[PDB]
Amino acid sequence: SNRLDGKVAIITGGTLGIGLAIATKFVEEGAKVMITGRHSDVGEKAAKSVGTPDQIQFFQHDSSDEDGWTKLFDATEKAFGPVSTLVNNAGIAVNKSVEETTTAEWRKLLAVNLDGVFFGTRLGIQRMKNKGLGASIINMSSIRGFVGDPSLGAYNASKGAVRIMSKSAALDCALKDYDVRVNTVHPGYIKTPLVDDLPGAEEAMSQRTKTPMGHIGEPNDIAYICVYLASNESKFATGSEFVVDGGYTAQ
Amino acid sequence: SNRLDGKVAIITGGTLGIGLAIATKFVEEGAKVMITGRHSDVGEKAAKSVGTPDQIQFFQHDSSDEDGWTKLFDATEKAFGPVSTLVNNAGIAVNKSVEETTTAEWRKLLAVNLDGVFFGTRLGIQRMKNKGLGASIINMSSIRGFVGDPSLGAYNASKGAVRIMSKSAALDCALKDYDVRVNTVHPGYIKTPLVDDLPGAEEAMSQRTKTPMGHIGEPNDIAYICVYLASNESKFATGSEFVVDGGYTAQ
Amino acid sequence: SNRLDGKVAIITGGTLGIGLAIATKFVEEGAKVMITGRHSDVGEKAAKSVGTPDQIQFFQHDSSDEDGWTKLFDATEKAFGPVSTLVNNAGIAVNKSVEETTTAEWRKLLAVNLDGVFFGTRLGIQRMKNKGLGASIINMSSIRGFVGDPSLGAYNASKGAVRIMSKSAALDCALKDYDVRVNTVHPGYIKTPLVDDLPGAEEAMSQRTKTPMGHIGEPNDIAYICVYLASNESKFATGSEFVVDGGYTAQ
Amino acid sequence: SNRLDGKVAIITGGTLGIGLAIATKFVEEGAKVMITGRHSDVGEKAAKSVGTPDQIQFFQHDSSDEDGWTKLFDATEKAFGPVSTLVNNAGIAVNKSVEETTTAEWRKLLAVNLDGVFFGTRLGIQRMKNKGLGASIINMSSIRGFVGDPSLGAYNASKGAVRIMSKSAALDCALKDYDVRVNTVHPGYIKTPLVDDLPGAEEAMSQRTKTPMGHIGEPNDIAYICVYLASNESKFATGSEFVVDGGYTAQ
Ligand SMILES: NC(=O)c1ccc[n+]([C@@H]2O[C@H](COP(=O)([O-])OP(=O)(O)OC[C@H]3O[C@@H](n4cnc5c(N)ncnc54)[C@H](OP(=O)(O)O)[C@@H]3O)[C@@H](O)[C@H]2O)c1
Ligand SMILES: NC(=O)c1ccc[n+]([C@@H]2O[C@H](COP(=O)([O-])OP(=O)(O)OC[C@H]3O[C@@H](n4cnc5c(N)ncnc54)[C@H](OP(=O)(O)O)[C@@H]3O)[C@@H](O)[C@H]2O)c1
Ligand SMILES: NC(=O)c1ccc[n+]([C@@H]2O[C@H](COP(=O)([O-])OP(=O)(O)OC[C@H]3O[C@@H](n4cnc5c(N)ncnc54)[C@H](OP(=O)(O)O)[C@@H]3O)[C@@H](O)[C@H]2O)c1
Ligand SMILES: NC(=O)c1ccc[n+]([C@@H]2O[C@H](COP(=O)([O-])OP(=O)(O)OC[C@H]3O[C@@H](n4cnc5c(N)ncnc54)[C@H](OP(=O)(O)O)[C@@H]3O)[C@@H](O)[C@H]2O)c1
Ligand SMILES: [Mg+2]
Ligand SMILES: [Mg+2]
Ligand SMILES: [Mg+2]
Ligand SMILES: [Mg+2]
Ligand SMILES: [Mg+2]
Ligand SMILES: [Mg+2]
Repeated sequence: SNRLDGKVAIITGGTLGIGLAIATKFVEEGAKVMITGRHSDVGEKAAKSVGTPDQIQFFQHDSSDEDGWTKLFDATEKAFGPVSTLVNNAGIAVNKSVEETTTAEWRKLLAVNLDGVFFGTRLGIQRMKNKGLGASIINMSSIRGFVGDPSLGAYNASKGAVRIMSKSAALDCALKDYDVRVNTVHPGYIKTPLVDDLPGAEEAMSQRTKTPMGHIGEPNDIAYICVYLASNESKFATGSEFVVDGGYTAQ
Repeated sequence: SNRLDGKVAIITGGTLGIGLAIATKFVEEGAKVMITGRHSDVGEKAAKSVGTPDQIQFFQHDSSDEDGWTKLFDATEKAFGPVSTLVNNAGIAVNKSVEETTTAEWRKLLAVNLDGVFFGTRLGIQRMKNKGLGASIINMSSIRGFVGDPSLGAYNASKGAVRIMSKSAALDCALKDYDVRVNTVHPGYIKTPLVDDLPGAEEAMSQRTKTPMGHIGEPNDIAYICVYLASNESKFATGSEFVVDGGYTAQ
Repeated sequence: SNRLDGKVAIITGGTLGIGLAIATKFVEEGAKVMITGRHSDVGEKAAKSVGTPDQIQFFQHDSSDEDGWTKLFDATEKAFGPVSTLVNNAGIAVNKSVEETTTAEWRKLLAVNLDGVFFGTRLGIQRMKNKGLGASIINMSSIRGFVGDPSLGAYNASKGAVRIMSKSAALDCALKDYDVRVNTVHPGYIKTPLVDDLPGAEEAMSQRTKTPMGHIGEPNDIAYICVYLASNESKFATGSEFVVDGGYTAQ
Repeated sequence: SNRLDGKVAIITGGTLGIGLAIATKFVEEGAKVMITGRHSDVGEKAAKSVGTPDQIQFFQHDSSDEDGWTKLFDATEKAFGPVSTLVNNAGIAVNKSVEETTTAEWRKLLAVNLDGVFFGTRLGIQRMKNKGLGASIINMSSIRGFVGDPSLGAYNASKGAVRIMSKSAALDCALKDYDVRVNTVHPGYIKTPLVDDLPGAEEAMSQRTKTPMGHIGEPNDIAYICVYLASNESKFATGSEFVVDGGYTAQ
């Protein structure tokens, strides 16, 4: 009930769905949280639904916006003190095969899913290192960082990139004794607001040829592995992939 | 502080080192625990050091002993009620290359590390399935289930076997709606009693070409990932590998 | 057309199906070959169908028979000179889940698929090392060395074991400059005699949720990757997995 | 000696080192080849060193140049007929950690290593599909598509991206019966011109803690696996990773 005592976390894309569940459990475990999203209506409502401004605040930011990343860390420091924990969770999908992906679609997806995670990881190392915070960078990296989907070409590229870039950062932080860990989390199919707006999506995802458990997960499934990775319980885990997917990748 | 409320766990090789830390944290999170080991002096002392017989007991058992597995589950049921959780942690190593492994060494190691995990996993599914327990089988499966060591030939064989056999069991339990999950845990180098009896072992393991963090882990590092996997927090995780290795396999 | 010039190969389970195709292409690329199998009627016919006794011979041997392995290498040396190449291809399956596998089934499958590959790999290193042969041990290791099948529990165990044991042997041979490489080959579904005797098997295997190419492979698909790995073309490849599966593991 | 009979191949970065060896072996196996590079002095010399214009030509092209990709395929078609084979081999490295990578460095590396491979793969599918060519796209994807290097942050990102994007493309081509395969090749350390210009690089790469064989590979090591993947010998291989690394990733 205080597994994140003293932690100060930034969670990108934290105003709905998976990111909001992470933020909710982080606050319940004692962390101070800054959540981001592009829309202030959603974000301010989300923060107030979780706790007081002494526990959680919202910062408007598109994770592809490099300059905004500096302002986000500045604001979080001023509200809560030194940032210890970063969850790079914001991401988008293009439902196109590699063959049918336009270059504009390619660049837009990579700006959020890859450039954004790079900007956050790079800045996080610079701001977290050598502060004795037990710092942890958690990069959201999908079953699509492991297995292809014929209709998710650019998404697959971005998730494979985050999977292995995170190992580079993990190693550099470990070898330099920075007291920063970097790991990736790989959700299978999760019942999100988006999933609920796509007719038939959940049923298709629950077929046993896709998810062997025969149903999809919920946002708290991803929140709990993120609590583990943000806490000092996982102080020896770095450079590794944590898969929570109902068996999807085991077959 | 009650993340394992109501759980009933068997932990093989639970009387020292990693297994004892798992048992200790399991009891602290509300589980009832039966620990095993071959030696009753060690085992009875270990159980009493953790809690009362209402919380934790010892059962003398070599995990290669197929008939003893039945007696172990029987005893645990009689002490604590239906078993929900099994940690197959007992294991041995032969420090021989494949080239230099005698067949007697091969069969002895496989009897503990592979037959034993098979016996426990098979029996666990039979006894746990369809009871609404949120059941979880946690198979200890090493960095040596991922990367070879020239001087651990039979050990590598056994850990690779446990890694993939566990996925078969995970899938069968998921597809049949048994309410049993099966996952593997892959420690890097951990400061155990054995490590402390080998002069120079810890220093060699801490070299950056081996463990990038520059130091080895502690038994509680493995206990905490086991708490996560035994708890209902991980109810969507099955068929997956959880690596806690200080960066060993990331490079 | 002489990619295996001067090589001397043992291929276990070489009298039908995949093993026979490997032997056929090996002979066509200039290797001398000893094929094994349990039945002399099949084996003598198979050898004569491929070439003369100066090119290929049959040796009756169950790969679980440890003492027979010595006799097999002796016979191959006497026929053809020093063995350079070993393909551990003999294997069996039990169509049982982990839950439903009897211990007799478990031990029988491991005797062929795991003990047998260990016996051949161990002996191969001892006999091949330090002879300047460009020696290569090719261990047949399945898509089931990567992904679980709920009805192939013991098979999954054996293939995971061969996958990682082979890396141990690869590393030891490389670090000791033995001039022996060890790699694994991982077929997807292949149209074998066995497949043709199971009604409906090929159609089930060709479903896109199983093999994305929509059809299964043929024995020559596995023969060609084995030629590459046995030849000096692959002199820098060791400790690695070579997957030929129509896309099975990519999704 | 005619394993690529009738094939028409584009090899990016084909004027030196690994790419030139691929082109050389491709021509020796009967393929017609268009090699690319940025510098015409190098490229025209390279082509003429391998064969006549009826066998091999050079096309000046930076693989980050999207519009040039169309012109490259057009020119290759006019010289040799329909393209069957694409090797995306051009790539660059920044020797910076994630922490120390400037955004300009990030974008420059991704433009070549990731955008370029995407442009070539996308165009290759569009131009190769449904032509009965036995088409094959071979994406060069490094040991750094598997394991991190603390000083290769952007490179790791790009190689992880190519690793998994290639599986998406493989699956789409297989499920749509396009007669196009897509696979990745993962060299370890190879003695290239670049390696020879870095004092001490080869010795560092040959340390057993890096390459267990105790020496690095040569360009023909990568050419031979590319011949296999471009030939119809590998007609059942798609969506998979082919590692040729002297044991680097096995430990
Ligand atoms: N027509 C179709 O076929 C189709 C298919 C799929 C989806 N959709 C549309 O997609 C909508 C949802 O898309 P969404 O991306 O907004 O999903 P979302 O579920 O809102 O995204 C999850 C979280 O990430 C945040 N986020 C998204 N992009 C971000 C960025 N660049 N930087 C930082 N945080 C970011 C979101 O807040 P913010 O959104 O406030 O930034 C939210 O907090 C649906 O409501 C629907 O209209 C349409
Ligand atoms: N001379 C050398 O070079 C060398 C090198 C390494 C180790 N050693 C010896 O190895 C000893 C430790 O070996 P160990 O295997 O007993 O280690 P351990 O550290 O005692 O094993 C960890 C846990 O597993 C249990 N366990 C071990 N084998 C088991 C089995 N078959 N079934 C169930 N539980 C099992 C152990 O209890 P139980 O042990 O009570 O069963 C303990 O609870 C050292 O004290 C030392 O004497 C010698
Ligand atoms: N009733 C059913 O539901 C069912 C289902 C599946 C299969 N089956 C039966 O299985 C038969 C085929 O089984 P099989 O294992 O003989 O397949 P196989 O296709 O003959 O095996 C492939 C190759 O491996 C060899 N081999 C097999 N076991 C070996 C061992 N222990 N050591 C060395 N080489 C070995 C085989 O020769 P040798 O066989 O001569 O040793 C052959 O050269 C079918 O003909 C059918 O009767 C029945
Ligand atoms: N000072 C230092 O510390 C340091 C360190 C490392 C390297 N270097 C410099 O790096 C030079 C080599 O770099 P390099 O990238 O030219 O290596 P390279 O060895 O020439 O590259 C391999 C192949 O890829 C081609 N290629 C490179 N970039 C390409 C692109 N964007 N599109 C298509 N093909 C491409 C190359 O031809 P083209 O090059 O003709 O395009 C060649 O065919 C050295 O000669 C040295 O001057 C300096
Ligand atoms: Mg939104
Ligand atoms: Mg799969
Ligand atoms: Mg002991
Ligand atoms: Mg037979
Ligand atoms: Mg150059
Ligand atoms: Mg490694």
